[PDB]
Amino acid sequence: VLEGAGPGRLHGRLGIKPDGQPGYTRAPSPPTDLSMPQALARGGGFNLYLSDHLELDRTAPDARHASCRQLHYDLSTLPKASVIIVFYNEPFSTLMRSVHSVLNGTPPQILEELILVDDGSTLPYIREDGNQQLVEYLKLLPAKVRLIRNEVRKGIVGARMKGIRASRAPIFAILDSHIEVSPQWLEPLLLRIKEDSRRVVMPQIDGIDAETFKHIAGGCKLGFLWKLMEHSYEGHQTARLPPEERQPSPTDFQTSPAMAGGLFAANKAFFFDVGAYDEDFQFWGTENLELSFRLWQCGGVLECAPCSRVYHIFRKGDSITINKMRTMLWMDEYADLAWRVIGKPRVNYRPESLEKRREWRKRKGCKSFRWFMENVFPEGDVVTLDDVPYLGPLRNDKIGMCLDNMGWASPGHAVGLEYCHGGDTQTFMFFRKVGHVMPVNDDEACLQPSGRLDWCRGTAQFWWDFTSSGQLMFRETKQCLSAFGRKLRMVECDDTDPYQIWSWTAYNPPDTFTFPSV
Ligand SMILES: [Mn+2]
Ligand SMILES: [Mn+2]
Ligand SMILES: [Mn+2]
Repeated sequence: VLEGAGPGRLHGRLGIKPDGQPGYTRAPSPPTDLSMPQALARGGGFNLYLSDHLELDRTAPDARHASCRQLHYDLSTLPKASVIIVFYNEPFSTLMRSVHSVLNGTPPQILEELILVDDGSTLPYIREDGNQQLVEYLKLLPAKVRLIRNEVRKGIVGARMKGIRASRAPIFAILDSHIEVSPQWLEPLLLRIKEDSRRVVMPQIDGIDAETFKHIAGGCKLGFLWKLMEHSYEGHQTARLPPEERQPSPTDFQTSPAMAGGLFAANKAFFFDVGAYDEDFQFWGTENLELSFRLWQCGGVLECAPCSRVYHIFRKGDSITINKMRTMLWMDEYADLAWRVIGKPRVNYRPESLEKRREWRKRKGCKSFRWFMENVFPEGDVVTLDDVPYLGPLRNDKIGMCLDNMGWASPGHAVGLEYCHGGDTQTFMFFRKVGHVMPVNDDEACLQPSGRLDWCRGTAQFWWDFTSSGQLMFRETKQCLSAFGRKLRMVECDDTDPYQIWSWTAYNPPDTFTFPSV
């Protein structure tokens, strides 16, 4: 703690020079004649004119529910933590305001260090061979602020791993490079991990508008879509939770099948013991789901802490497919579904190093993905593959044509009727738990009686029954879909009408999933 430590400046007055002036020249108010789209382009998604005009010691509103402030933490018994902030070409104002925010709002007793990881930035203000603005300014901050560099941009996993391997505290908390904290953001995480070292605890994320920089209030539980990305519990999925967990208290810690932002705190030893990150994940993407799956299956738990809140400025290669293939290692027989949803790709997912993580999985004794679905994410639409009874073409023999979803990538999300070619654009799947008829390449798109695709919702407005006669019956209206006239229209159900009889391939996937060759 430097000179001037008090409430709102727990590490002292930051960024002040020997003569007493701040070490950072704040910009004047943004021009009155400033076009936002250009300003956002110049700022890489941020309003830099405004950010550069705001103070690094910026007050933020307490986003915590009032009840969170009725809690006490004994800082002498909590374990120290190491805050890690990775950044690639983060502008000075947002990076240092993130640092100031943490230092000002984190007691020195529980903050071992603050590690800034430069993941190969190229801006002149950061470079080793640049103008030295950043390094010079760090000299005006507590010595517990460190800077470490990657000479080449590694990506999410590589840069975080370097920061984690460099942290000395028993707990590390990973943040973003464009954040502001609510008060007492860290104390909840430390207390929860001290009581059980196997818990990875995520703060809840509020928002900072990228144009106005207004502070905005942010759920908790996250599922995943078969496109292999996290997705919040929809209304119909929280309705499947036990009644005690549907509407949880704001102070309650709540479990989550999946992580999103990448902001979390963990016991360093347990993190490495449970696999850390798969350091073959390239650039960015999906490392949060592989972590979430592996964590739960190998003895960990993932929790969200609503009394721990961080503001996040939301913005306005061939590695992405690889990252998904490697994540499918942890999905056992369900990878067949995931693999078909992302287009049956055949990439070089680096099989040699993935065998090693498979051998690691057994040696550790991790549980199965079926166990994960039945015990961690039983509210999902697909808990067993038996929940997807049809996958293939929806074909009307009478006219000799198939349902064509190629238009889901067109403004008019109209489903069509075309000669069958067997490609993915003519392949549909059925989720029986919700009656959804979707194309295999998007489980967020659902067939409507309008003959159009729209965003799936777990309601009666998307429920279809596939009858034993072959009819697609919209349950709400009890009408059936007909291909009469090469047009999609709803009609009275009548199993003698061949224009409303469809064939749909049953989905009987193998007991285990074999990876495609390279
Ligand atoms: Mn971010
Ligand atoms: Mn949704
Ligand atoms: Mn549409």
